[PDB]
Amino acid sequence: DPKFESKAALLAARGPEELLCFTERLEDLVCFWEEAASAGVGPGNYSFSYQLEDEPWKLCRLHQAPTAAVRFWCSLPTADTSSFVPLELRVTAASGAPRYHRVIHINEVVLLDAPVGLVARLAVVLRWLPPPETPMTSHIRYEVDVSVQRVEILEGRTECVLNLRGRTRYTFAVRARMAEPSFGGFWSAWSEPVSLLT
Amino acid sequence: DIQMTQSPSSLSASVGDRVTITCRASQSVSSAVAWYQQKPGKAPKLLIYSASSLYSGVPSRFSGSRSGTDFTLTISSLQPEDFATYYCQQSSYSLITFGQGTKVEIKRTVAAPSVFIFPPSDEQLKSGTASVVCLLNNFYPREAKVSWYVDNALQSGNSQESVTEQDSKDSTYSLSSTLTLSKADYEKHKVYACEVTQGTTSVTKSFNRGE
Amino acid sequence: EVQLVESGGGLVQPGGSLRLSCAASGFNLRSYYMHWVRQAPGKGLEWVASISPYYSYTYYADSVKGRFTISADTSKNTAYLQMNSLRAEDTAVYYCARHGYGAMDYWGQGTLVTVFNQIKGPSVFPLAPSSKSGGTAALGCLVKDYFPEPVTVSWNSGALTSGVHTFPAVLQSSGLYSLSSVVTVPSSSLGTQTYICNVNHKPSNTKVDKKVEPKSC
Ligand SMILES: *[C@@H]1O[C@H](CO)[C@@H](O)[C@H](O)[C@H]1NC(C)=O
Ligand SMILES: [Cl-]
Ligand SMILES: [Cl-]
Ligand SMILES: [Cl-]
Ligand SMILES: [Cl-]
Ligand SMILES: [Cl-]
Ligand SMILES: [N+]
Ligand code: NA
Ligand code: NA
Ligand code: NA
Ligand code: NA
Repeated sequence: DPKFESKAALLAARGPEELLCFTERLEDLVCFWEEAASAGVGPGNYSFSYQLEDEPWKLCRLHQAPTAAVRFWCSLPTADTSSFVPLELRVTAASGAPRYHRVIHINEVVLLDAPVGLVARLAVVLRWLPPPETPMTSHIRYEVDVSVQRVEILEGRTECVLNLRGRTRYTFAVRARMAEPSFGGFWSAWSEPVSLLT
Repeated sequence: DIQMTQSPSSLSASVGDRVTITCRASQSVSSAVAWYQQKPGKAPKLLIYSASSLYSGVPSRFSGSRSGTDFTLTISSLQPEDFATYYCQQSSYSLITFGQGTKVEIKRTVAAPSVFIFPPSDEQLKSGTASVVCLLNNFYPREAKVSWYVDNALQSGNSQESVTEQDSKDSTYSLSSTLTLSKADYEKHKVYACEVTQGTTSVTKSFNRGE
Repeated sequence: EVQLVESGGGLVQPGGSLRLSCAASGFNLRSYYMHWVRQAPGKGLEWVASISPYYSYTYYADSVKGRFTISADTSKNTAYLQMNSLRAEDTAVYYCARHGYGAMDYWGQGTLVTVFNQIKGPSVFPLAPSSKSGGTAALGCLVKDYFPEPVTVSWNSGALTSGVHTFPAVLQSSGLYSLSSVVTVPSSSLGTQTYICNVNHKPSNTKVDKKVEPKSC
């Protein structure tokens, strides 16, 4: 999906880890990493294994694709994407030498769609909607940008009352992320912007 | 090679006390730290995993916490069954390592030992070695300085100590100190003395070879 | 439901070999990481080896690499520790453990590996009471110069248990073990009641029974 690719690109631009995982709707998980292209290296030279809780360890079929380098990734079976439980991940070379090792909580690696329907009007009041098709909107926190000036919004709040200059065109944009403490993750893309000539 | 430095190596506390045990990693292990309880003669028991989650069946007085490479096990209100040895463990690397362990012992009132000194038997002297034994019976706390004097000369390097676990009835310790000499050295001196010191009190028990 | 049952531990020389077994029930052993952890007498826990699920990748502590081999037999649902080139540091209770919750959830009961190049039964000497003394007298048995551990000690064939302290063995500079067992008794019983320490050293198939009497002066 162009959505996974764009969200993966967003995460890959930030890291900080090499082995990156993100969920979109807390019922899914994709983990990926990037390395230099080696002529003899395909998914066969790596094993992706994981254990949830004390269940039998499982293997995940590795996929691969070029990038601007080579990206390996695995898409977890939905049955194994439960929240609030240790998901222990391992990537192991064919020799048995460990490559990556990470425990993650799915609820802590949320990457949402961007907010939609941004609108501004003169009272400058800024309003928007949460990412579409996203549960627990009451736990989504936001940040608006003015144009350079960043304003933080409390979770569940979808309005920002904004000092400015007269006869001025202001471009606004919003992005969203799951709010601590029960959830965490990464900033979405910025929303579609809007302009107001003050 | 990740080191798990556990502090303290032992402590004594009472039922109802709040007990804190610390484990510091020599490098980042993320949150991959577990805590185990072990009692004499038994396998370890998993108590906490991922630094702060309670294993099933573990009561809620046990909690864990992480700050950086610093890991803490807390028992909010110590219970009689909680006296044991606790171990931390990191499993973030394939080379798994454990802390050295923390023994949680029963605190009780101070108790002076009954001190007894035993000369070497005549049978042993026939072997060319002489063992002199000093017994400290049913005392508290465990720390004591036991020194050997031979004709008023302080001994060093030639004695070994052994100590029991806490008695299940009275929570006291008993301790043996064994001085090893050659027969030839034993027979050229007269006065043998074991001196036991705890806090502000010293007790010396002696004998004279012969008599 | 989940159980780990170990076996195979025993007395072995260096240049000998041992194979430890760890039979599992209530779960498929091939689907888990399995661990071996050992604990020397009186000391802490030390991880020894691990085997990975499905691929059977093996990982070892540095001190055992090239001498121990971990393996698994899926048919018998059992993991193994093969031990060669044994040393005195290898004497320990060895546990096997399953991997779960990022840790070791289920553990076997342990099996004891005792390394020795010589077997020596103990000499037993009296720790005699003073009949002339207060109302309480100490007496005992010094159990000297044996190898390997353990020695067991009872008094009056196990009829006397109150007041007995059998100390942990110490390793003397000679390389041999030594311990004492002591008991406190009423001074007035010294002339009438018999006190016999029963020392058993199963490695050397040696049993010593020693009556400890007040020292005639
Ligand atoms: C990857 O695996 C193939 C076998 O499928 C092997 O021929 C190749 O040498 C491996 N590559 C590396 C870098 O080990
Ligand atoms: Cl996480
Ligand atoms: Cl979304
Ligand atoms: Cl006891
Ligand atoms: Cl003898
Ligand atoms: Cl008699
Ligand atoms: N790793
Ligand atoms: Na004292
Ligand atoms: Na004791
Ligand atoms: Na077995
Ligand atoms: Na007697």
